Amino acid sequence: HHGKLTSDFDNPRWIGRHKHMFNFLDVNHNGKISLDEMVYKASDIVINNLGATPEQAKRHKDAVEAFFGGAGMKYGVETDWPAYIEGWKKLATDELEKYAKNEPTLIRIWGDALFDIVDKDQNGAITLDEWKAYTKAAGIIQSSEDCEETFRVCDIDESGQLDVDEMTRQHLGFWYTMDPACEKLYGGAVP
Ligand SMILES: O=C1N2C=C(c3ccc(O)cc3)N=C(Cc3ccccc3)C2=N[C@@]1(Cc1ccc(C(F)(F)F)cc1)OO
Repeated sequence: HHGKLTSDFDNPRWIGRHKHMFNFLDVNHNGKISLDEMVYKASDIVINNLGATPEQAKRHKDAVEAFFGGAGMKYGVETDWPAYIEGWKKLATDELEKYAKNEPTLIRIWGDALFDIVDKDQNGAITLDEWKAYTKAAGIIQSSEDCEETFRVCDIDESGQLDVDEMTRQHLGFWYTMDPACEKLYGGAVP
């Protein structure tokens, strides 16, 4: 056993995982979010908190734009919760096809662009401090204990590096397939 290629869209925990993220993204409790806000947030984090160059920020923005665009979000459009989770079925389906065709997934392309900013050595592997810095700036994780759970789930020691390759596997299983080996990837921060 090496992974999982089947979706699990009727699992209430898959829906609730993305409901948690929709609420985390819906910072003004409008019940709706826009692609404008998603790409603003992405560039706000990497430029203003993580010291990214304009070129790095552009690469990272294009990756985030394509990712939420793959879930049906568009510029100038407010996406409510039912439109969001329905669009995420399409995003997860299109990603699993690329995954199964051994094509670079949208989540992998996002990871490359992000690791080039977060990793000071820029070889595609991040330290535990670098993962704490990214997730706490984004807010997806608040406590350092949850950041350590990421290293436990990726079977990397806390003193080691986290590569895009192992992270992509866990993220595909955490967001797309409900892979039981990827549970607790964000500790207690994300159901
Ligand atoms: O994957 C991730 N994220 C996933 C989600 C998310 C949002 C909504 C939703 O419904 C489901 C998930 N949000 C965020 C937070 C966010 C949202 C908007 C703008 C800026 C930040 C997020 N940051 C990520 C970045 C990342 C991507 C790829 C890889 C890999 F593995 F490829 F190398 C590792 C890490 O860190 O984990």
